[PDB]
Amino acid sequence: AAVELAVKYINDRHLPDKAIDVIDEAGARARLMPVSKRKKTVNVADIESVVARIARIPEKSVSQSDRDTLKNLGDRLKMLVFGQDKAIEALTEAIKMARAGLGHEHKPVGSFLFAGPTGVGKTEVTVQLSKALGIELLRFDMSEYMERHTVSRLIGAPPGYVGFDQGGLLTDAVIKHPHAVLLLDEIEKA
Amino acid sequence: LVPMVIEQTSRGERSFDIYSRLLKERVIFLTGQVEDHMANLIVAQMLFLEAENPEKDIYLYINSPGGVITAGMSIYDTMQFIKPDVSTICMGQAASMGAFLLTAGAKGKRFCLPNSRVMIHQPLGGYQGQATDIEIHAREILKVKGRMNELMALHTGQSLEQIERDTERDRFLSAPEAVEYGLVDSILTHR
Amino acid sequence: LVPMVIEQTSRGERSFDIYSRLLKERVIFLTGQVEDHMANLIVAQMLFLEAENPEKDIYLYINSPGGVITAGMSIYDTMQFIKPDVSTICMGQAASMGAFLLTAGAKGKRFCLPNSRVMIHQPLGGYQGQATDIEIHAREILKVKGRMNELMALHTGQSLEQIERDTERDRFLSAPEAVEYGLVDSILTH
Ligand SMILES: Nc1ncnc2c1ncn2[C@@H]1O[C@H](COP(=O)(O)OP(=O)(O)O)[C@@H](O)[C@H]1O
Repeated sequence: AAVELAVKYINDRHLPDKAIDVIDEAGARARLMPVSKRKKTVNVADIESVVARIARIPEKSVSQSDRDTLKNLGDRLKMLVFGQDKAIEALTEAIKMARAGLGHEHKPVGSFLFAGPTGVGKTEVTVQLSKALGIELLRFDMSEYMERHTVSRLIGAPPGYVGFDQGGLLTDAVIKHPHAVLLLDEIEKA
Repeated sequence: LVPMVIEQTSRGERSFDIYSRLLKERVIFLTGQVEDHMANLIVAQMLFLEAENPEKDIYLYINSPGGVITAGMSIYDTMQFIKPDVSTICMGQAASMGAFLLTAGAKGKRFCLPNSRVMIHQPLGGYQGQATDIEIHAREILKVKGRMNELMALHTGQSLEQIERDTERDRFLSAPEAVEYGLVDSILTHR
Repeated sequence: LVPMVIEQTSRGERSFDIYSRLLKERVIFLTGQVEDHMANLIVAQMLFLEAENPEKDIYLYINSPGGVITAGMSIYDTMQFIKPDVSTICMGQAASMGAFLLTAGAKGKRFCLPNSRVMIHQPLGGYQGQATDIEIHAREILKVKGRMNELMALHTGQSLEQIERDTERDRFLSAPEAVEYGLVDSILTH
């Protein structure tokens, strides 16, 4: 579980040293947290906590006991953002399969186009979803990216031009927060 | 002058004339005397709409006082050839040629305003010259008269003899009378 | 040459004609002898306004000296068929057909200027040819007069006997006298 979970939640470091850090870190916790004559065995639950801190996540996603939140995610969102139940249930179905082992091998967890009027909580459903899953929220205004030369800001400028030192707003955001929600509003104007 | 109307789009606003904006909504306008030039514009719009959506029905408003029969065939033939059904709405008045195009619409989609009129009469084409040439041209106009009566019978549903009697002399059919004669299903009041 | 007004919009500056800019404010102008092309133009504007806002009332000025009766019906039937209430502000000379459109306006929304002059007369048409042919056209014009007289009484509310009586001979009615006849609701206060 250490090598599998670390690869998904820790992409910066390489697998060999990464697995050693999480494995070694688990033993350190067993030295200080136990008061006296506690279980010496290191269960899977003890690994999920240390790996969560390394990824700065709230331990809900990596943990295998968060099913209760996903099972009632649809009902919870209705109380926060009521209305258009068909829109809320659709998100839970895609999120459930992604976390149930049925997610795409290389595609994102989910790609959706919230085509609807203004004031129907199209963006509110996204910000509240991040709070439920306990992941960072990323918001990009597509209105700014209207000119042909604006695309460079998202991916950065090539070598030999201004802005090369900057990695890129979109690339640095996803890299900094691998587990996060990405929101692109007014995509049609892009 | 033709007024301009703006339609909001994601990228930017687009300026289109009132006739072109309605054309985008499958609304053709047949106004004035029929002619080979104006008819060419009507058929061009029909063919363009067919490519856009061969399922959606076309709407052809008819407010013409009559014109040459030759140009009318181009509009009539085009309407039947294209798959989309053309809805003919009689605005103001419909002369012999206009009424022919009016009844030429698909069954169930032909309508007339409650105050519109529908006139039908035989062709007024005339020819002059030598007696030999007159005989040749005279025989041709009778064929067109008979052909128009046969086509009107198919759409209107009346017998060839009935159309001949009504078309022998000029006749003005009011909007309610048009439904009785069989040119349209009913008045355009509800949809 | 028609002027070219400028409009201030958030997206950018747009150039419109004086008539086209007024069309945005649901203001339609009518003038000159009624013609098939002229009538279809007014009809086209009405259809566009209905789709834009079926609730906002439309305004239609009338300064025409009269024209063909057949083409005028296309404007009348269109005004009744469309949901928006099309007010009628008679700003100048209003002949029989010109007056017919003024009466066709929505009840409680028709108006006229204090110095405006409106004259109504029976439909005038002529035809020549064979004896049988003139009889058909003669019967038709009488039918049109009945239809115009019948519809005029319905909108104005005056008895059919009075409508057909005065319409026989040429009649000229001022703006204040129009209120007595029921042709118009009331003049503009300011
Ligand atoms: N169905 C809704 N339920 C709750 N709040 C809503 C709803 N629709 C709009 N809002 C409110 O509207 C505001 C903007 O929401 P947002 O999602 O940004 O709107 P939009 O999707 O139109 O961009 C917030 O205060 C949000 O709570």
